[PDB]
Amino acid sequence: VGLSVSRVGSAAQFPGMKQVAGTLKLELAQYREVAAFAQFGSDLDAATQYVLERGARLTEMLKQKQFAPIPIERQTVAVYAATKGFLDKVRVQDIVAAEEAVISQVNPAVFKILKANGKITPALDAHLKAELRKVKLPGA
Amino acid sequence: LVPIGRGQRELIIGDRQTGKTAVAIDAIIHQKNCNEQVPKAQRVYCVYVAVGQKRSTVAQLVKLFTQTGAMRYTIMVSATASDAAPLQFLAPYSGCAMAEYFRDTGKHGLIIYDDLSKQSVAYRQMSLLLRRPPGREAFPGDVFYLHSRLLERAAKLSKELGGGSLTAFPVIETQAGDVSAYIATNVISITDGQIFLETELFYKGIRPALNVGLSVSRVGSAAQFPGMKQVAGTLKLELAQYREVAAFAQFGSDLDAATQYVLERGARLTEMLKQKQFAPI
Amino acid sequence: PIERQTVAVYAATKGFLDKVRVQDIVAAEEAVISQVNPAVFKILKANGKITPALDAHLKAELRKVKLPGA
Amino acid sequence: APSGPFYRVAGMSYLRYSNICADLLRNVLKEPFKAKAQARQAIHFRQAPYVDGKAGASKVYELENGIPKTAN
Amino acid sequence: ATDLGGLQERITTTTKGSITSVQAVYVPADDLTDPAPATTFAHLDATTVLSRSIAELGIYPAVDPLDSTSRMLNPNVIGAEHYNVARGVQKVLQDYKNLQDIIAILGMDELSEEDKLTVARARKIQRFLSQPFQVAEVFTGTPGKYVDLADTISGFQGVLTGKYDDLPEMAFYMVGDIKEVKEKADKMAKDIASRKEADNKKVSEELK
Amino acid sequence: SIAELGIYPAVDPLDSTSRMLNPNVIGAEHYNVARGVQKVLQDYKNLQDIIAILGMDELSEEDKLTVARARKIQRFLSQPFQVAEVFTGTPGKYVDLADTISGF
Amino acid sequence: ILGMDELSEEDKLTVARARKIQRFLSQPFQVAEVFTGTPGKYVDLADTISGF
Amino acid sequence: SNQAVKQRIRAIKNIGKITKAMKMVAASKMKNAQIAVEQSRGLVDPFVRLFGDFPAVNSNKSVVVAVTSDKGLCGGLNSNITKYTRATLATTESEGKDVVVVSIGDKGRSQLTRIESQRYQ
Amino acid sequence: EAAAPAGPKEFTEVWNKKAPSTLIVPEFPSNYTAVKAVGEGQVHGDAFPVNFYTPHSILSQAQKDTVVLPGVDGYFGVKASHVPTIAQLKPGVVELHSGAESEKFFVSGGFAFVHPNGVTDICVLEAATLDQVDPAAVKSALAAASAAQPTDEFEQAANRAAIELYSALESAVEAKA
Amino acid sequence: EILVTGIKVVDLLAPYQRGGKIGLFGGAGVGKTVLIMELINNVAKAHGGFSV
Ligand SMILES: Nc1ncnc2c1ncn2[C@@H]1O[C@H](COP(=O)(O)OP(=O)(O)OP(=O)(O)O)[C@@H](O)[C@H]1O
Ligand SMILES: Nc1ncnc2c1ncn2[C@@H]1O[C@H](COP(=O)(O)OP(=O)(O)O)[C@@H](O)[C@H]1O
Ligand SMILES: [Mg+2]
Ligand SMILES: [Mg+2]
Repeated sequence: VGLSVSRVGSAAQFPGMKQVAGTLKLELAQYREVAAFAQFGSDLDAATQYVLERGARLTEMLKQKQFAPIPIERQTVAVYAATKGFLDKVRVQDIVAAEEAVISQVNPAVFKILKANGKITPALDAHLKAELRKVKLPGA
Repeated sequence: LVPIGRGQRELIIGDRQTGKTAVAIDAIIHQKNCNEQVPKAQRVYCVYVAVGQKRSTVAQLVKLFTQTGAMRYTIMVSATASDAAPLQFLAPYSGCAMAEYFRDTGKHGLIIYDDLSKQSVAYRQMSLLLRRPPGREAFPGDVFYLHSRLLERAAKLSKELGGGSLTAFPVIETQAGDVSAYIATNVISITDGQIFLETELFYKGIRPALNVGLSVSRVGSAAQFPGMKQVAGTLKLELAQYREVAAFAQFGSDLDAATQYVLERGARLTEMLKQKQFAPI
Repeated sequence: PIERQTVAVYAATKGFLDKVRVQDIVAAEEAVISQVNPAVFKILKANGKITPALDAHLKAELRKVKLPGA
Repeated sequence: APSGPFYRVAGMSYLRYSNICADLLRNVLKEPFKAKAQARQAIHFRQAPYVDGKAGASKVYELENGIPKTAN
Repeated sequence: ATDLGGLQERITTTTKGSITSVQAVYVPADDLTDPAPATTFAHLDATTVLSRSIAELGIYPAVDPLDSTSRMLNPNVIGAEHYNVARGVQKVLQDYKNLQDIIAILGMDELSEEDKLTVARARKIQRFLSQPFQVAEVFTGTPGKYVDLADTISGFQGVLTGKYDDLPEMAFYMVGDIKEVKEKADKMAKDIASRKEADNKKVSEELK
Repeated sequence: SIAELGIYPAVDPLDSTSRMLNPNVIGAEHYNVARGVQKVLQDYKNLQDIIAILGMDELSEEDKLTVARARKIQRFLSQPFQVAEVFTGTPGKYVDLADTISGF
Repeated sequence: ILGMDELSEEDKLTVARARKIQRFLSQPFQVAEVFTGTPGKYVDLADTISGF
Repeated sequence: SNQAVKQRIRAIKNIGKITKAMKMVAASKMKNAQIAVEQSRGLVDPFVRLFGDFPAVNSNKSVVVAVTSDKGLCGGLNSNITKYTRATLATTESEGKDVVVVSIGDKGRSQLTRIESQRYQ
Repeated sequence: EAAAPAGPKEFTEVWNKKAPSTLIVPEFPSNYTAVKAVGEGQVHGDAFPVNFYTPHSILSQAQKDTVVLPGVDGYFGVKASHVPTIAQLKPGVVELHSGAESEKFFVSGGFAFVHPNGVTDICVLEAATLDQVDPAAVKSALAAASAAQPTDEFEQAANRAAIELYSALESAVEAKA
Repeated sequence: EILVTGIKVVDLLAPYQRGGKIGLFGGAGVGKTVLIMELINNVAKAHGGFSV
């Protein structure tokens, strides 16, 4: 991400993705600094460890398998579940399963209104705050 | 560490003033030391090919081989620096043709092409003046074929063809340790082993400066002395342990008594392998 | 000019520009060049050498300088 | 053999007696405070007498409940 | 190579006379793998490689002791103790060169005791290999020093075994032999004990 | 560098690829074991810059485990060759696929 | 690494001065007033020399 | 050749972040430990207020404890108090007293046995 | 009687004749203390300075007018110009009064010095304030204490130190406001 | 046979041969003309034969 650029993408993407991808790019930017810094986790600050845990959560969120492209409305709610709360309990090894738990467990009625309205309206923001809580995360 | 068999091609590669000629001259002198103790079909007749050197160096070597006694088994082919570039191009092939008498008739040869890189330089000169188009480092295209057809004549012949052998010791000089050069990678891809000599170990008192890590032998222990095989494997593994423990030895405050054990044992073996020149054991 | 350069180096190397703050020497040496009598410049440029009279008179006139701040 | 208080005649130094009393006070604290007072109780070091300047036997300490109440 | 060889092969000692040839060899852009210096290297008995990194350290003549070689450095030619002290100086200097990156990064205070002993002895023999030249006294002012061979062999054997650990590093800088380092250390420890009262002026109010 | 450690065959595990490394063709357990081996070896490669300066005393036993696991894996990827019996005195070993899957 | 409140009082004065200089180097642009709304202002040279 | 410096740049560029991470780790540890030092500094006052402070006593048996570090990237700390120890072991010893040398920290047991091999215990 | 008048100043010259001059003289722990014992003053009337101390925390550096210390002979009370004492404190309650207000730290034991300049230095190891002790785990501790019969004198003294703290801690939570 | 030069590094680590070819490598002001002037001044006056 540090070297890949899209020099038209500033307001040339999905508006619902643009709501969350600014915070995604900013909190990954702060992870790309301290990531090479703190390989260790013996003696940390409370501030750099928060950035390192959010960045590791977003990194293991963003990967995906081959030959399976996701629709934009279904990866938007995964990035919405990762840049907001809802995922800070699975360590790193469950976020691939936690995202699939999100996509399988969230009511598929929000995908239709996200795909149709283009962005996350505040009513859909309230139902997306709500419906992401009643999923069964596999973090045991 | 890198044992050499009767019939293989062993490259002596290093920088300038590191001990390549000294290793080769010990190889020549030891043959006179052993030829007085073996029967007729076990003697080795050395051929030393001196390409591009001075006449002073070749005169110093002929004096050394006379004072040792090794001249009665050695031929000295020497196309020096004042000679024409065709003569320096042809001196390794003439020396190999002179040693192929001993190969083809059941005796054993030891051909030493000192400065095969100087042959490559003379061949590049002779080709660039013949208007042949240059390539990488202005060498011709067939400079691999040049050393390939020379070094493939070092062979261990079958029992049907007399059983004679020819052992090549080509000498390549690198520039500041850069073995990634054109002629160096050519002859490294041709020869079986490598006797790589480092300048940084040469001034650490490790003389002959054999880099034990990068020096290999693709014949290996198939042509080693047994007895030397019984202890030299232990020597190889312990020196590998001493190599990998290093870059932690700057901190002698931090004792461990398990890595310090292999450190002191490897340093014992390192000082064991040092040897004064012109006196082969 | 070269005489006003060697008078500056003689003022700074012989300890006379001691005690001066290091952001004040660029004014203090202008004070050395301006306030000192120009006869030592003319003598030093004429005979081209610090004579045993001139260093005696030169330390004497380098004592009578108003270096800024003191 | 010795003479004095009940710890000095039991072969106990004053530091061990006072640390024993401090550990017994730390043990009966409230759980917002006894968990914080668990931190100042752990002893973690190792000693080794050097009779020659190069070697010596070692004794480690990995105690969590405090100073040893039994004699060492 | 043949141009340079056909020139350089006429500069030899024959049986009827002798030519002692000293040749300066420029290296282009301070590069020794350039083909003209690298070809000149084969034609010489003695080599004296002068380094810019050593001249910028104030050491003069700026000879790289780990790159200047000779054929006379042989115990069957120059003697056993001369060869031993030369190889000991070279081993101390190579062991110091192997520590330059870890001295740069971690600092001097992180080394072992044998490491910060051999670094100190190497810094002493680095300054002690420098020498004021008799032809270089017109732009430096320090006089020149012709050292005997026995003087420098004994003077370096002393620094190798450790007879002069207490001496400062800068006492070895630009001295002739091992007497002059002691005289320089005495003169430079008078300088840290030289204090005068009232600066013995007597300049003002001379008599006529 | 893999052969410099003595590990033979010196196959660089984070440089050797295959088109057969899809999970569609070698199944899920072989694919997950291969990717897990490559993952812990990339982790050892990223931690080797710390443990070559410090020496494994600042990893708080959360990545001290993966360094020993990766060292066991790098040793276990070596194998005696039947054609290398004449170099080194060790008989060759032919390992079946289910056995190396279960071992790794 | 240490904190805001660690440094001196002249350090606090230079921090406040440079934080208000960095804002004073910002300037709204007259071409940007159609998609930002706020008008931009051409500053004269002696005006910015006096202001700084 | 041209990948030698390309890999050396990688090695020094990673050291230039390892040492900065270690600098921030040391800074956070110093921030966490300064509040414990300042709380522990008070109790030393009543004993030097009651028992005084007498370093140059004519003791017959003395025990010298040099409080050093364990890890050795401190940069001139454990070697400086070894200078103070050899300047202090050569101050009280003027009359034939018995001295025990004790060291806390691995960089003390690595350095006090260097100059003092027999009185270290 | 005073055959070696040592000190921080007297150590300096014996150091400087046998230390290298590049090494500056080490500082001494008396240089970091602003109040001593011998010099008269620092009481001024009714309110005298009390320095409550633990190894891990400083509990008071304030000025009080009475402090009630649980000495080994019994709970005594230090007023302003008290006699200089070095009083070993058995496990009990230290009360620091600055007026009508009192703070009651139950301590674990450790000395208390009243000095000839009227300063008071309480020096205990563990000093919990009274509302943060668990009043139910005292009896379950001292039942296992008094029910433990040891054989060695070491564990006997440790058990005696257990009972002498726990019985005093019973009497420290029972009838207190 | 050795050629004593009076220079410490030359006589110790790379001794010159009386009747041998000697090279002085280095580029652009490192001192290989001052070194050859010192070799002239030290060797040529204590030689006896002719110089070129
Ligand atoms: N094992 C050794 N022990 C001691 N000295 C050695 C040893 N090997 C080589 N030398 C010395 O190294 C010096 C350089 O000669 P060497 O035989 O190294 O030439 P080379 O490196 O083979 O070829 P070139 O001179 O072209 O670089 C010689 O003076 C020789 O005495
Ligand atoms: N022995 C020496 N002592 C002091 N300075 C030296 C010495 N050798 C060289 N230098 C410096 O090097 C400069 C020129 O070196 P030079 O001999 O001209 O090298 P080159 O001939 O390679 O250009 C001189 O001006 C001098 O300052
Ligand atoms: Mg050679
Ligand atoms: Mg010149």
